[PDB]
Amino acid sequence: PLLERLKRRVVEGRKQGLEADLEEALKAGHKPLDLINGPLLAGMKEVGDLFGAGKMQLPFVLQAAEVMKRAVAYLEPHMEEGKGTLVLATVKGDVHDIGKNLVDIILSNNGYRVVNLGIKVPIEEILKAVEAHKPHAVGMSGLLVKSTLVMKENLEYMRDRGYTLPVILGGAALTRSYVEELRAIYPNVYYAEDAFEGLRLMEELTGHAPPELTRPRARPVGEAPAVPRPPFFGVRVEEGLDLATIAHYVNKLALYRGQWGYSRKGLSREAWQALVEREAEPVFQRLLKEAMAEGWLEPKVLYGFFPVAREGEELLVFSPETGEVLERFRFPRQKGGGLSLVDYFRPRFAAPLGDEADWMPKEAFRAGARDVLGVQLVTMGEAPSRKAQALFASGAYQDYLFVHGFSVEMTEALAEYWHKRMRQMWGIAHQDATEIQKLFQQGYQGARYSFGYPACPDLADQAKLDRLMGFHRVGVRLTENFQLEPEHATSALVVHHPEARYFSVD
Amino acid sequence: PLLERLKRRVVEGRKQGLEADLEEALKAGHKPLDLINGPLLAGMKEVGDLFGAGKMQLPFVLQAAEVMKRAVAYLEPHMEEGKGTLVLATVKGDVHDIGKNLVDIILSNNGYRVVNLGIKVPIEEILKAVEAHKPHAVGMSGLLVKSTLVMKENLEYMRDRGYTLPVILGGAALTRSYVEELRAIYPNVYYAEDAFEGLRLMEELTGHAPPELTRPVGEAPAVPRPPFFGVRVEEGLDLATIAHYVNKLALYRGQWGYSRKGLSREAWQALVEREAEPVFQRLLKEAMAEGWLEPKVLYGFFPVAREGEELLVFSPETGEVLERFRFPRQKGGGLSLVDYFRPRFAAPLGDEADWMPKEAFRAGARDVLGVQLVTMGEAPSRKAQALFASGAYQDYLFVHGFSVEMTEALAEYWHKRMRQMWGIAHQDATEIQKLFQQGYQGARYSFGYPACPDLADQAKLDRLMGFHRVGVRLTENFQLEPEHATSALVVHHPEARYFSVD
Amino acid sequence: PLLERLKRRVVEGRKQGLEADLEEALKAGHKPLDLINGPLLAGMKEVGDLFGAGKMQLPFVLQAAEVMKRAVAYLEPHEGKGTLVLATVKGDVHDIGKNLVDIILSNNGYRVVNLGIKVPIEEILKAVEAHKPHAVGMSGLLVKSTLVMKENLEYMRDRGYTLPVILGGAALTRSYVEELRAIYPNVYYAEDAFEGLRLMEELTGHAPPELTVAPRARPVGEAPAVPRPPFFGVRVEEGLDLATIAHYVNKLALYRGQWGYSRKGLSREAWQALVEREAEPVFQRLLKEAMAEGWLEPKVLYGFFPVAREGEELLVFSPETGEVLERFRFPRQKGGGLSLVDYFRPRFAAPLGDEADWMPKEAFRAGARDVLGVQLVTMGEAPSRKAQALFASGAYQDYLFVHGFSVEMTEALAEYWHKRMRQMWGIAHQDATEIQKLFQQGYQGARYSFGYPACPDLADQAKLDRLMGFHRVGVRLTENFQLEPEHATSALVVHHPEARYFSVD
Repeated sequence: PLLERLKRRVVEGRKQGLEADLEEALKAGHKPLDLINGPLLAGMKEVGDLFGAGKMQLPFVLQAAEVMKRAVAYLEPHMEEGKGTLVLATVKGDVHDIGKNLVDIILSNNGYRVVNLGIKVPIEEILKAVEAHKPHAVGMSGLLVKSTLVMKENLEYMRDRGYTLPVILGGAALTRSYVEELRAIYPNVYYAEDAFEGLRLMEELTGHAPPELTRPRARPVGEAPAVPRPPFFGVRVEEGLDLATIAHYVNKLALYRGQWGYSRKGLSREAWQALVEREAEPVFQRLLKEAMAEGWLEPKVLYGFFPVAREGEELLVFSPETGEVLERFRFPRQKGGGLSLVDYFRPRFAAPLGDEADWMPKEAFRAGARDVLGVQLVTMGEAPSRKAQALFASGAYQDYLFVHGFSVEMTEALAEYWHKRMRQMWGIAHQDATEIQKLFQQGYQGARYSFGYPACPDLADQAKLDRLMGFHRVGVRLTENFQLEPEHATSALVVHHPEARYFSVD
Repeated sequence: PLLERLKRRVVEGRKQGLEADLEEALKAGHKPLDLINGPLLAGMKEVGDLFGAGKMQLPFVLQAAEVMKRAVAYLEPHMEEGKGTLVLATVKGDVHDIGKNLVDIILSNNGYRVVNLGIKVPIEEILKAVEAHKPHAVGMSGLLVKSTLVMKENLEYMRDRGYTLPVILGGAALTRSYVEELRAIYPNVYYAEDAFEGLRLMEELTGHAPPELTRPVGEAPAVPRPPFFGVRVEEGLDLATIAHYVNKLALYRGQWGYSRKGLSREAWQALVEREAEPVFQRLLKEAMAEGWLEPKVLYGFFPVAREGEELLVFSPETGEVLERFRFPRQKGGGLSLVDYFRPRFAAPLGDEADWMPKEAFRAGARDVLGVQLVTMGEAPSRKAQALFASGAYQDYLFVHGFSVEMTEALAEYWHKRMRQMWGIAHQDATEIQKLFQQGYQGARYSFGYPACPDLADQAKLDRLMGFHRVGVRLTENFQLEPEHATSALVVHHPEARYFSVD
Repeated sequence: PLLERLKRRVVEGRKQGLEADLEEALKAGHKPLDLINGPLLAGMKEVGDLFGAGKMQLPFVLQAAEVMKRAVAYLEPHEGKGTLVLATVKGDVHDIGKNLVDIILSNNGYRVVNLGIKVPIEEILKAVEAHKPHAVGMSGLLVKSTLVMKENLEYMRDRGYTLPVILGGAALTRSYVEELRAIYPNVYYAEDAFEGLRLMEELTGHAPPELTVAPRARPVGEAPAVPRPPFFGVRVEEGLDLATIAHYVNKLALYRGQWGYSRKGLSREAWQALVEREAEPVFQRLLKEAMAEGWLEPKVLYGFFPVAREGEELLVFSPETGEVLERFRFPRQKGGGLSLVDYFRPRFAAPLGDEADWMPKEAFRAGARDVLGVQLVTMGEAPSRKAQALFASGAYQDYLFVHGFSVEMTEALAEYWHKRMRQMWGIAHQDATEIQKLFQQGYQGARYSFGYPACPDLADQAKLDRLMGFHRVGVRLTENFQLEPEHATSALVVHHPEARYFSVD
């Protein structure tokens, strides 16, 4: 009756009057340990089952996790180990902790001890924690292909040093079949698609569940009608940036679905329209207002234009002062010799289309530059990472998810806004829509390409952009895996060519 | 009884019901002259004695001076001169009148006639006022060393033309011993440290007392890339943002003259919260609404290089050497400002050949120097002069000091902005109390500081930047007009710091 | 003899008959190169050794250099020891020291690239990259030129040069160049051309490394009057008599100082012989030739201004408006002795006699109580043009003679015009009857030229240029404030009867 109420309080996620009910339980015969192991955990189990069915959204799971967190905190003085220990780390060179920290929340509030070592953790630091704590498994996380090769190298090191403990790998670029191939290196390695697979693996490994998981041709790219003149050549900084203006360019469906994990599949269209207006849209307004007042988004842009030319399959970047070739980008071509990014750039020493010899930088034009490439790096600073880490540490799990996702999509909004500003500076903006819904058709002249996209997939090519721009100027650095630190930061090549578009290689 | 009340009204500084008491005094046998010379002056004397003891703050002295000002103004119709006449001037090329105008307030409200000629007054204009008014003394004021050499030249001129009347000198750079040496030129010359020494001298000279009183840098890890090369303007800055960067202890103690000497730490904490902090909030709010602070910035970055003991500034268009700064060295060949700059034609640290302006790099530029000039416009000078003219002496001191420290706050704020633009801000403090002194990469050196004391070097900065673009000019003594204005060199080098030559 | 005769012909310095002897040497076995490297150079080396001893005068060294010059010129129709880039520094007009280094090094076998006068460091180093020399040679007279040499070394070290730099100059000492090795390690001092030869021989690899109660002046009282000038302002005088100017030459300054005839290595009988035989005939020849051909062009810019002392400054007032145009600050002797300002009446001081009657009205009302004479004299660009023609054609002895003559005739013109200023001013009446007595300073007042101890700052010539307009007699100031052309000098002319020459130290 009371125990059913405490079990309901987890599932529905009802904070207010929890401490009154727990106080009544202990004086009516029940022990603090039996409340945690009995009704509070039983609710947390059914939260995970409802997520497996597709009946419960991810923000309500973290609201359920918060009730368990508060329930244990109030029961800590009165009590007078857990199911098992997990060492958990994002791999060397990798800055992304959202996937990992969701694994920390679900496993901790399902009873397991979780040692979270943080981001950019070398294998030596990981295995020092293995010997200190003596866990039932290690958990390794990483976003992109370079991080997956660090995971491989960590397994090579682990097999060589003589470890045989279970290793759980999670990652976007990582697939199930690739982890099966890594069992050539390290036999006791397992793939986890999400946190709840990580929970199943740990239950199977520790001995609380039976072993099942642990068992045509493209149209020709012509000449552009002109090469447009930029306002300047070089790279410049913009800092005075209005967050209310930036907020207008957010992909709200990418925020609400992609980052926060509200869903239309397990609900009706009436309940979707309700869920956005009731829950999601008020959080957006709250975070925007709070971010303006407190100042935990710090919008900055490093932007510029360089004289360029195609030579062969390479794009050459020339110095606007000296005309010396600073960098060479080689982009991949589609199979059967289709489209490449270099097809949008004019050949070196080619006959000018109009009056580009009047305004192209003198030495770069004499060295053969016949085109211009826009470059932008945008960031919201280290401040949103600092704010999210404070919310995580204090145990506000729902607000951690909300602030992380908001910070991701506000950085993308700043990239969208600045791309529009680059087009206006360019003189290619006059075919844009004034309103933002039409920009999600890609309704403008040219395109924006981030490194890691299909048409320019090598994240190493960010290093060339850093040498050209100087990422330090807006507080941004590259890791050993060429990811941007802090994570709320994204760079792009900006292409004027009217035929330019997104395309894949396969 | 009534005369004790009028004497109390000066000392405590009680305005309301003064006019009623003075009306009662004249119909009870007392003449208007004897009220001024008797009880009203007796209060003003004891105000000065309490200041000598360290028992009374400077704002309350000016509140006491206001009571005398109103008392004389109401007694002007009932009369149809004074203890003596003073001609008073800030010297040619000099813009600073706070020291002078405090001498005007104390001497005027101690009975003396004061002819205030204003700022930038040549000796010919001073001596025309001497012949018109026939004073007991001349008063000459000036801030820095170039102004003291104008004072010397004025004394040479005066001795040669055959004047022998007393000359009172005041100034920051002026010392007691230097004025004693100027008696080789002009025997009747006297030093005044403050207004009350000026009062003692005038009392002695006019015949109430006997005549004389007197008295190892390594390489930087990189050269950072600036946002641009050249100069830009920023206008319409947020005064509420600027207000956060004020040195409040420099305002409250340094400019306004509240003190912890003579009081307890309980009464200090009271005095700040009760009196000082409400004046700050009142002046800030009023300055925003009325618009008597006009925050403007002229700022820029230039390609530079060290050759010997000179810093060369190169054109970002042509690469021609525009200006050469020679900075002083510490005694026994210690630190100089040039030690923070890379040598001309020196081997690049990283990629500076790629982005440094082409001709300046070919002419040998290997480094970048930030420059800023900040101002609050002529508007605060105009506002202070209106408060002075109408007789609100306490509000004159408050608005002057506020205007000085808000200009310095704007310099502090913009230095932070220069660091953010330059890419060197990521070691800055989250709080503003840490920003005073170091707490950031590099340093800001204003002309007239110990590390670069020659005010002539501002002329080179004016030719580079164009000070006229934000309403600022240089005088014959190279001071910035209007006075609520300061320029600095901004140095990126992480080992940069404040130092003296001596 | 064979080849001892050609070696003798350089040393004793007999030009005419050389081509016959050189023709006889070839076809008796000897090659043209071996004659130059063997006996002709051997004589040129012993000429320099005799000059080091003090046994041979400098005119005979250049006569010996001429024999080598003609010997090589005749052997030109049918490389050397090393290359030298040679320049007088930016702002400096004096090339006699440099051009003597050019004569001795060229006739000792070395290639000399003479860049000329007022050469910036960028122009010097363009010649370094073109010719690829074994050393650079930098020349300059006065202290401002030595600071340009310092700045050139700073620039050179910074741009990454390490090739030997030889400095020569009057203001330069040996210890100062040792201190410049803090800036540029491979820098060397050369006292004369023969030290420059030794350095170059060592650098090029033809010699081993060795080089590589104070008495107090009387108080200045008031003058008996301020004399009235002919006018206030500035005027030009041209077409002066060179025969008249010739009378005022310091012959001992010409013969010893400029031409380099000497005693000490000779007796007093041989001195009296050497003046009468060699020196005095050259003076008469150059004077007569200068009159006929016209390669001295004597010109004067001269004037008088209302002045007054204020403090340690002399103020110059406008004779039209009475505005203070310029302020001159002169140095004082140690222990507060004499200064040039002590000869000028104080500003606003009580008139001595009738000066209020004739002093310009506004300048007197602004406080002018005294008058300052100013003169700038020149012999034109013509003597520089004449000397350069003698140098180019290879008449090295006549180059030295015409240079020295031109220097001392300009000083003579300054002496003559000072006398004329005294006559115009009304202070000439008690002048010296003879010119020997004029060297004892037997006249009223004194003449102070810029660079002398009483007014040493050459910057103060700029004030005089703004007043007078130096362009009126073809004269300009350089960035080092030297007068271009070099045969030109300015002076302040002081009426005061107690005025005299004094040093500061």
